[PDB]
Amino acid sequence: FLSLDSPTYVLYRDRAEWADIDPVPQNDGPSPVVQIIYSEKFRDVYDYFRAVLQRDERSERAFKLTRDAIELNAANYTVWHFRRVLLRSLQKDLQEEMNYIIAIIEEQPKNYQVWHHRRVLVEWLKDPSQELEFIADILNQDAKNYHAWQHRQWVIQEFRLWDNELQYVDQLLKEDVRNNSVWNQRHFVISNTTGYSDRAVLEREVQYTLEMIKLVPHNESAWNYLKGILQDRGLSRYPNLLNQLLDLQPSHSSPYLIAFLVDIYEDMLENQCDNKEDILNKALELCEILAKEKDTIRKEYWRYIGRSLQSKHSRESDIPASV
Amino acid sequence: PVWSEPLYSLRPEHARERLQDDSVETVTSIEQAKVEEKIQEVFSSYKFNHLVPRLVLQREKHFHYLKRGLRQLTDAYECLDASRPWLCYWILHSLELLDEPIPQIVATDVCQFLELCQSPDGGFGGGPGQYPHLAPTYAAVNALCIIGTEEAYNVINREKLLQYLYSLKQPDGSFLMHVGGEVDVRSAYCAASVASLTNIITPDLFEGTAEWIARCQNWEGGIGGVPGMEAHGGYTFCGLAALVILKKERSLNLKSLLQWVTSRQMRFEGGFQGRCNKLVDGCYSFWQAGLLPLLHRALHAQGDPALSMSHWMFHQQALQEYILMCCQCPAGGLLDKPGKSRDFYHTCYCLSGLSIAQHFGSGAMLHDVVMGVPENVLQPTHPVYNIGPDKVIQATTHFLQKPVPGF
Ligand SMILES: CC(C)=CCC/C(C)=C/CC/C(C)=C/COP(=O)(O)OP(=O)(O)O
Ligand SMILES: [Zn+2]
Repeated sequence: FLSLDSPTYVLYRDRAEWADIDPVPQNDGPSPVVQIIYSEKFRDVYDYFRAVLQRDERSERAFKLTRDAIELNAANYTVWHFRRVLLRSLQKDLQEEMNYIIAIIEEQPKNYQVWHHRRVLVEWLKDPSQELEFIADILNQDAKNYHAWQHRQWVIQEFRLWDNELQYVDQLLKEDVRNNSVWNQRHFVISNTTGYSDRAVLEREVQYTLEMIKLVPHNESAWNYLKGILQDRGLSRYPNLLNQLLDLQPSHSSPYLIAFLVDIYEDMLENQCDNKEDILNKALELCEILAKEKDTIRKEYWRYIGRSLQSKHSRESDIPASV
Repeated sequence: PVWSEPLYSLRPEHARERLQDDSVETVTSIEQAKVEEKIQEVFSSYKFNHLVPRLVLQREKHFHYLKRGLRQLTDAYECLDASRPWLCYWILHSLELLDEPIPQIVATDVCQFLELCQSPDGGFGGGPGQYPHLAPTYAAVNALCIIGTEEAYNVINREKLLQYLYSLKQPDGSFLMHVGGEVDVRSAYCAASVASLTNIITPDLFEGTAEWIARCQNWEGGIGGVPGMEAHGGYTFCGLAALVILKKERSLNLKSLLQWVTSRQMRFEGGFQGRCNKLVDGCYSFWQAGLLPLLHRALHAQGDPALSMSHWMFHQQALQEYILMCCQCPAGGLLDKPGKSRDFYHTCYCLSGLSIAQHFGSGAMLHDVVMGVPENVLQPTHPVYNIGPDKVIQATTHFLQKPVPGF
């Protein structure tokens, strides 16, 4: 009945329906550490929650009490556990509970317990019909919310709702092409449907990716995605790629383009290829430009790559010491 | 020469490291531009005010903040009422990094308090009478080990701890966070951290666990919370660190992981982000940057000849610069970024990060970089447990004298 933020809110120790129960004070010990000076409202609710929990009172009034305990601290997993016990024991309408969790997630979307609670409900009801649309709304206010994407993946995987997700991905990439969560969702959808071995699909993706790089050269997400889908089979396996990236050298240069070229040469030198020394020099040169000019923040990484490539791909590498 | 600026973030060239949005504006570029502007003001604040830049870690200010919070917290920490052992750990570890003695009066109170948090069924709760959970169990154990006394060690009920870990183990190798709770890679690391320290690892406890963690590595090189999810620093640390513990680091593509972590250091701010295309945050000074000592030790185990013998594979200077200039609260405690308010979580991991960027350790090779005044130097920390390296050795040695529960 009575809300926590209500002007006529009364403490539980001043409530009649609650006079039979003695509250249980927190057992903090003789002299406590990290002791929190709780407010009046907080301690009152939790003193009464400690009581119903202690007595394992599975009552309607206790169910209403968990709502307040949660509102005071949504991160209290014990209270969420007891509330789920209550949901089953009291045979509560779970669609009502879904309406409740929808509300709570809206206000505290970055909380672990609230998302797991929703999962459990969907699991109990075997009903995903509200899920994609609810998640989309959270993603409308924070498009990168980790728990929201995680829930969306779980729902889509369990209930096989793959049909429309790629389209959803395209809309959000439209809206913000720098959204790395959406580039991850794209890899999630594709690799669980068609996969990346279908040469037509791998074709469509790379054209799309280079196209986005053309538009936003300095967007790291597109570069990482391009690397992510081609490196499995080996980058040197795609000889046209190296040249087409060198086409954007003057007009669409970036520290990420230079890094990619190093990765292509890197795989080239692993799969013995043409000019197994001219390609090395090209790479060490670009490594030094990165470590000293274009990407100095990673100087320790870029001087490591050069020292790894010289450690195995110099002309003197497999040549014995006495020679 | 005398025109030369000793601080990497103040150098003229550094100005070219600002974001290039390519005239295409999105929510990501706008938000990153805002932080960059806020960080710029902090950097060129010395030129404007016409003063000589000096980098001081406010040791005494932080100490007072910590000394107090260890005893009493305002109602602002009501949202952490289910994370009280974390509060112990964050504070105790922060004190340890600043090198402050822990009075045996405090040590015994922390002990007694954590004992009240410990479940009869094993593990620790977020506070007295709360159900056991793997996050505060990791926090409790870590805290008790920092204290390192016989009293502290004996608090832990090893039989029940192991029973508890088992009751959370899933068929696919993962663990629940608590009974009826969620699953992600944090549980793996928490389970592994406490099990290895207290010497309770049975042959089958982590069966399939390393493979499940390996499934968490994605196309980015990094590790996500569960298989299929975006790579994230905190999860990546948990996974890698868990794998180092199980001695299964090699299950991962360490090459792509290294590329991913080193790309998480911001070219302008010098601090780290949690994931690609998001904002810098001082607490990632540990989760992200702390991966490099792990990767360094893993690659060295393979016999990687190219590894540096003096530096970690990130800009150690620039990370220290970011923390000291941008993450310090004048009143004490540390923070996410300028504009944010201090908390004990960011105090813990900014200083853990700073310690990491200050100390290099690879067997017999030991090199330091202590930016600003030399009193900024902190105690080193173990890259796996994030407690003092001496406390890790001290604790493992103690618990190895105990048999693994069940002979
Ligand atoms: C031992 C242990 C418990 C480790 C976990 C460490 C850790 C940092 C986990 C990250 C949790 C999370 C969902 C962050 C995303 O929040 P956000 O989107 O508000 O932050 P972000 O934008 O920097 O990803
Ligand atoms: Zn943070």
